[PDB]
Amino acid sequence: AAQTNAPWGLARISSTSPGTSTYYYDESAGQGSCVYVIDTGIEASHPEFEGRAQMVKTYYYSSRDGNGHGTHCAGTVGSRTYGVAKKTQLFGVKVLDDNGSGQYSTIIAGMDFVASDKNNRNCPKGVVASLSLGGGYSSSVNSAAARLQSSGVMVAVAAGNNNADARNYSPASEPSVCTVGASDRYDRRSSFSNYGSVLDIFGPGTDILSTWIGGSTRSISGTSMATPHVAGLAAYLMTLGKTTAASACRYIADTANKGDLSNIPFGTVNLLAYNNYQA
Repeated sequence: AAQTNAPWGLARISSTSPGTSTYYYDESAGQGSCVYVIDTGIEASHPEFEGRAQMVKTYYYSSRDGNGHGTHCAGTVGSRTYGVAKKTQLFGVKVLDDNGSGQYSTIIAGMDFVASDKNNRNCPKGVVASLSLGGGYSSSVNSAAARLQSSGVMVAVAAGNNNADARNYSPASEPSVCTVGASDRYDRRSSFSNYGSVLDIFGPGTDILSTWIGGSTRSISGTSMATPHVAGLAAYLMTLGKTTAASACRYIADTANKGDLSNIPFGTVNLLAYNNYQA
């Protein structure tokens, strides 16, 4: 399949070169996989989700995404126009309030919720969780992310937007989950992206167009935007049978475009998520 005039990040993940405009992908498109978006919620009624999104848990008064961030990330995972895995099922877990903030105890609870809830869902191709959030180092947050991964969920987390070493941020610094940095459309490390030995992979994160609340769309930047590219890519590859939740991060690293990014400090992987699609 081919999507012409796609958002640059979708085109980038199906190309060995920057600057293309078509997103090439297998038509299976993540069908049969499930991605939990642990964030501010998802506006599931957005036409771009085509009935494939639903809220499953909220830690606040409402399940509504009153912010937009979670809807944007979910759109990059799996919306029709803006998504990597255009046929995946999306499940929203609202751990962040409508200002985009949340307490670590609540974020931890949301991770434990997914580890258990997935046992109640039909997700024959496997389960992914996208965590576009983080704060300072916390062993408890890292442990919760490790538990979620251990339970059989492919966990992708944002590296953080501090232009600093991700070792000092959580869940970014948890070694057993997939820690995602951000790149721009010219194959530079995004100026805000964290880096360091704990990064596994980079994905498109600067100027990413996706869904927003009120049935709208907008372009925003962050490692929060790179993370759902990788989560969607994992779901897509799991549906194809190329990998499993336990091995998806290493498979994505194995098959990434290598050495194409600039402004990568020595000791940080130079690996950009790539679907290796061949027509």
